[PDB]
This record gives sequence, C-alpha cells and structure tokens, in this order.
Amino acid sequence: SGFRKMAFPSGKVEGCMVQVTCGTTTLNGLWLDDVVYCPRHVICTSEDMLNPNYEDLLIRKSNHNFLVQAGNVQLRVIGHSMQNCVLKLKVDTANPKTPKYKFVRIQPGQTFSVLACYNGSPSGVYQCAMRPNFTIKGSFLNGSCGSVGFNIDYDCVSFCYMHHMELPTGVHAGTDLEGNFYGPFVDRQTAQAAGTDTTITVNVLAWLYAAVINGDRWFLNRFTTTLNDFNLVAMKYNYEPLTQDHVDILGPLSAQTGIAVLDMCASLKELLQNGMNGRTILGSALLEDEFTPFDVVRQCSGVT
Amino acid sequence: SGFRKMAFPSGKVEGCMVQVTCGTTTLNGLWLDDVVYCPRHVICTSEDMLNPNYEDLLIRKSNHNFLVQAGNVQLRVIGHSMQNCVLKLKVDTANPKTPKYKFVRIQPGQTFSVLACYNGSPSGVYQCAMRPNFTIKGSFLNGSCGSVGFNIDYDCVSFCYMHHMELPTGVHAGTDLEGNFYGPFVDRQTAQAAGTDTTITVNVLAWLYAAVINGDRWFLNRFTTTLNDFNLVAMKYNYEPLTQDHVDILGPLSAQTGIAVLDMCASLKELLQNGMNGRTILGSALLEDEFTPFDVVRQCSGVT
Ligand SMILES: *CC(=O)N1CCC(NC(=O)c2ccccc2)CC1
Ligand SMILES: *CC(=O)N1CCC(NC(=O)c2ccccc2)CC1
Repeated sequence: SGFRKMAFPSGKVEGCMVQVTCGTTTLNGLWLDDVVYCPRHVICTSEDMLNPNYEDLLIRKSNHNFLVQAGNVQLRVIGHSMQNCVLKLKVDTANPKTPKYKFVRIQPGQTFSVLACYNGSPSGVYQCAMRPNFTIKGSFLNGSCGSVGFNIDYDCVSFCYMHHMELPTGVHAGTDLEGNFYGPFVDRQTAQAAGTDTTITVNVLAWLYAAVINGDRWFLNRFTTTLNDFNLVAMKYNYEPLTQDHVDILGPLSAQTGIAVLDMCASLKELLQNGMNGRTILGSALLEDEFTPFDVVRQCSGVT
Repeated sequence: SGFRKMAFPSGKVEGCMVQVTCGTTTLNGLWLDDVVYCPRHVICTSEDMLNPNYEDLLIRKSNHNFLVQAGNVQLRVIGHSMQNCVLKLKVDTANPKTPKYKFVRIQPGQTFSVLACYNGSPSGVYQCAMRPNFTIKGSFLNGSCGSVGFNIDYDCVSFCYMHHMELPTGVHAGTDLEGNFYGPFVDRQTAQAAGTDTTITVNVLAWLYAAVINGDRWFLNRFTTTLNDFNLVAMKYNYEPLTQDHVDILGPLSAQTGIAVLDMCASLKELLQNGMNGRTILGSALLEDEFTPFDVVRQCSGVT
C-alpha cells in the first residue's frame, strides 16, 4: 500500500550526462552512441539571447570550440550540426554506457522523469507532466539546461524532453530530442507568456482510482453523471474535456475497483463544486493531475 | 527557479540491488562488498509471521537455502548471520559496483530517497522523511521488502533504511542497516499502532523559505512572534516544538532571504490559524514538511 509521486530509476540516464562548454557558457549534453545532444543556445553570449541568429552565430564555431567532458575525461569532437534548436556534436568515442533508447515526442498530459544536472553531474530526479499549455513545472537553475526528460519501458529509455528555457513566470520550456519546442516557445529572451494551465482530467480520475485502491474512499458518493454534464463542470473549473478515449483508457482501473468511470466522474464533480473541506486524498489537499492511468497501474501492480 | 520534491540520482544504489529467495518468499537484498543485507523475515512462512522465533527458524536454514541472484547471474553464499532484524549473507564475490558507503541511523524529521524494488529490480525512486512517530509514508507492495533508503554526499552513499513492514493503517516500518527498527516496531504480524504523526516544524519553515526564494510570497505578513508564543500554537496543531537549535539551522536561509526566522514563524502561525483560503504555496494546498533546511539549500544552490 501507499502511493507516491515516483520517478524512474535514473542510472541508465546518469550514464549519458556530459558537460558541454562553448566560450563562457557551461550546460549539460546527452551522450548516446557517438553523438552528444545539447541546446544550441550554448553558443550564445547573454547578449546574443535577446535576438540570436543561430545559423550566423554557428559559422564562428569550430569542432574544437565545443569542450565535451564525461566525468574527468575529455571527448574529441569530430563534427557538429544544428537540428532545429539542438546541436548534435559527433565525438570519436561511442558512449560505452549507451542504453537501448528512443526519441519520442509526448502529448500534453503525459508524465516523465527529469534528471536535473549541473556541469554534466546529476543533482536529483523528479516526476513531471507536459502541461496542456506545453510548459512543465520543473526545478532548473543556471547550468541545468540540457537536463533531459525520459520514460523507461523495461530496458529501453524513451527521451522526450531537453530543458532550454525559464519563462519570466518561473515555468519551463524545452524541446524533444529532434530539437522541436513543445508548444509555441522559442530559445530567445523575449515576451513569452504561457496560456491557461488547465487540469489533466484523465490524470485526476486515475489518481482518484489510486486513492480508492489504497484505502482513501471518503470522496465516493451516491451520484453518477454523463460526459456532457461532467464537461460543463470541467469547462467552468479549467479542466480538460473528458472524451470516450479517456473513459476507455480508465477501463482497467474501473474493472479492478468496480467503480464505473462516470460514477468516479460524479465524485470529481462534487470535489470541484464543494472543495476538500480541509480533508486530504493520498496526503494531498488538492486534486493531483501528474499521474497518468499508465503510471497508476504501473505503481499499483509494481512493474520494473 | 521552481522547487520540486527531488530524490537523489539512484544509479549507485541500482548497482547494489539483488533478489533473495528463501523457500517460497522472494524480496530484495543490498549487495555491498561480499555481503548481501536483507530482512530476516525472508525465512518466515506467512504462518511464522504471527509469532516467529527467528533464532529457532534460522537453525533450519543453510547457506544453500538462500538463493541470491544479481540480474541473471547467481551468487554463491559462503556464510550467513543474523544481526538484529537483518540477515548478512556472505557471498564469494565482492560487488564490483560497490560505491563508497556508510550505514547511518537518522533522526525523525530527516529525509532520504527510497529505491522501490521487486525481485531485485528497481521500479522507481521517491523522497521520504522519518516521521516523528518513526514510520515513513512509502509505496511498498508484496516483494518490495529489502528496498533501501539513502542520502548521497557527493560520491558516498549513506544507507539509513531497509523496508520491512506495512502497519494495518498503510504506513511503513523498517530498520537501519544494523537491523535495528526505527521506533517501537517489530517484524511480527501483531497489533502495532503508530503514535501521533506530528508535523516537522523546522522542515515547514525551510519550505516557506524555498517558497519566498522562488517568488511565492503572499503568506508573508507584518507580524513576529517568540519561540514560546509560536510553540503554544505548534502544540495545538500537533507541530514539533521549535528549539533554538532549529532557529540556528535555518540561519543561512534567514541570511539569504533577509527574513528573520521568528518573522517566518509568525507567517506559519497565521497559516495554521487562518488556513490557505484556497491558495497554494509551491503548488501545494498544505504545509510541506519533507524538505530539511539542508534539502532546501542543496536544491536552491544546485549541489551535485
Ligand atoms: C539553463 C542553463 O543552464 N543556461 C541557460 C541560461 C544561461 N545564462 C544566461 O544566458 C543568462 C542568465 C541571466 C541573464 C542573462 C543571461 C546559463 C545556462
Ligand atoms: C515486503 C515484502 O516484500 N514481503 C513481506 C510480506 C510477504 N508476504 C507475507 O508474508 C504475507 C502477506 C499477506 C498475508 C500474509 C503473509 C511478501 C514479502
């Protein structure tokens, strides 16, 4: 029993983190096979970052200007290219610790672990979600750019995120590992405001299932609802619309608990309308939305 | 910016987890040097667990009854002893992945990372605290016993916890790595009830500092208090008494923010008396008490 916000074990990814220095800027790179991936803003002076022309800035850079250090050993750079907003530094040595890996582009609502690094050294690991506004709510200080987000399927690491930007509101923007930003954000120090941070309805319901499975049941009630009725209340409270696809995805948790998805919807409706009344659910005073249905089944069944 | 519940990177500990089977019971062991550490209840039948005599049960066990598997390779057991509530299985091979390590016994209020494992395989990592009642609030299913709690100081892993027991109330009890239970708990299926789960006052204050550092400031007020006055309000709300030692420990966060510890005490007093009024602090609707002052400085300065 018990239910915790849980990160993937980080060893496989720890084995891929290096330090990248270009001029006076140090941040993190990802070493997979003979390629090191890093944010292209490594080539910027703080000055450049106001309106950088990356193709023009890159012309002034040679392979020998990209200092790549794995622990205390230097790596030899034999090539460099820009793909979107990442640099790919080709090195003469394949990472001997390369795990099986994929590059995946996740959807909003999907969760992943972040290994926060500084100067290519891991500081900690925590669980995130891609927000509906395509931001993430991270912990990232100067030097943490190039930290990555990942899922693990048994022995295969799926890299979904590389950290690039803090918005003036203290939320975070980055890319997939092809260097394409999640959402409308750019690697430029400009006016960029996040949209509405809506709540991931399907994740909340999954977490309500996790609560029942673990003994927290006070919020169960005698009511049901419809998708359309529920969605009226979702709209008013800035929750994502619930689709039949979301209902279908919650089917296994429905099966295990014997609580129909739409009955659990009626519980969530009352919680939105009435509040918690100073009570808690799995040690939280608000409705948690950074557990996917997949996360809940994984943790409640003990997958490794 | 940003502040997240953050676990230590888990690679160093992943490299120490093995599977231990005695009869029909499988759980996790910790392989450091040529010793595998595991809960002595591995030798129990579910039946034994009502009133086990461990010395008598152990007589019926030989080295060859302890099946120890590191990934897919079996380890040869050449010795076994009981120390308190752990078994030490001597193996003929030193773990080549042994990190620098210590065994430490932590105090209530101190935090640590747990690497949840099943059949010697890591499933995830999360941050905990030793509760004032000497329980922890974990996520532990059947097969997770022998999972360990740790801190990392740069390159040295300090092992503080091994998972042994779930109480009927869904909270968790275990040992240090000398096999001594935290608190009054025993490895017996009996009536064991946790005491008052009081709030770790010094941790809450540390987290309030983390909030100010990261821009969440609405709860700052025009008031101050005294240790004695604050402690009257702490008592009523089941908070640990605040000592001068705790004030001294918060000094650096005091220095950095320029908010006197006793002013921050007056903020915490008003929050206890008035509630959150539907507002949040670092994305939480309750006062977080599983960040130590040390955790807050570490994360806010980016130590690796
Ligand atoms: C995220 C990361 O590690 N970095 C990106 C930000 C870099 N610093 C700056 O360019 C900067 C900070 C503040 C004002 C102006 C410029 C450090 C590396
Ligand atoms: C924690 C862990 O991995 N284990 C301890 C509990 C073991 N199961 C039992 O002895 C048991 C469970 C339920 C009823 C009776 C006995 C599995 C291993």
